[PDB]
Amino acid sequence: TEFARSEGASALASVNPLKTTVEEALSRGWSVKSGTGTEDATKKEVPLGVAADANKLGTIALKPDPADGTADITLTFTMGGAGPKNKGKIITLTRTAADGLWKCTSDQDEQFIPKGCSR
Repeated sequence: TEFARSEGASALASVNPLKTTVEEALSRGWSVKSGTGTEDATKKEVPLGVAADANKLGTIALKPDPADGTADITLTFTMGGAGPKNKGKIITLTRTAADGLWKCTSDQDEQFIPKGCSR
């Protein structure tokens, strides 16, 4: 009776908004850094603004950290808090630096991969 479908939707919903945060920083020539805090005008780094553990289904991570837009960026949701079907699975949002485009890939069982995401 585990909520495997809604778990995937909830995980994606915790990282999808961060794409906007990333694009806004890069549009100013600022970097993004993980975690919460204030914009650092010394290093020109914008925090993502979300705690790593905001969603108790798992953890949010940024690579590279910090990220300046000159290399591929990933936002991951690692589902360590999920039920048995999704525990240990990871949803990855990748921004390719060569084109500025985003894709969503997941290593979940294909039954549970959210809309817009591929293997």
